[PDB]
Amino acid sequence: MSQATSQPINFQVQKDGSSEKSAMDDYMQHPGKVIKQNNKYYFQTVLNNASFWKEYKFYNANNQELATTVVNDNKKADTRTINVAVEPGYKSLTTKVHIVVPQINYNHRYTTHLEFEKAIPTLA
Ligand code: HEM
Repeated sequence: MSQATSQPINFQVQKDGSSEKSAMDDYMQHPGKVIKQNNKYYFQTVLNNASFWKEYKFYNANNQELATTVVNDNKKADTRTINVAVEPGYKSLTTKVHIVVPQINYNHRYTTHLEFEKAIPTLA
């Protein structure tokens, strides 16, 4: 027996070292989703142009690692739905991404910070 609850949560990805919107925000669907499944919380988000996202790690503001799983690597849509393990009360994630766009020889590693519109809630 398991139980799951979800609700939308919006967010903005911002540039390393500022609050300016990052280019990364344009490559993710909005809003995302908070899921609670058997008293574990996840932030679920969808990566657009998924083939460009070669690596993506998430951390909390204290540098703890946040396990990231892939729900659906949708090759037909070129999207990727991922779950990031979070805790209620988190307000922002640090992300470290490796983006590769082979046809323009673009191969970059970035740090950004993903700011939730409001802290991750407790769900019933
Ligand atoms: C998954 C796709 C992509 C992601 C996640 C992404 C993310 C980023 C990030 C995080 C930065 C650092 C500045 C910022 O935070 O906004 C950046 C820089 C940049 N990227 Fe990308 N990008 C993507 C695709 C592309 C593509 C397809 C191009 C085409 C050229 C591109 C061109 C650039 C340019 C021009 C900059 C800034 C260079 C400068 O500051 O002078 N990016 N990108």
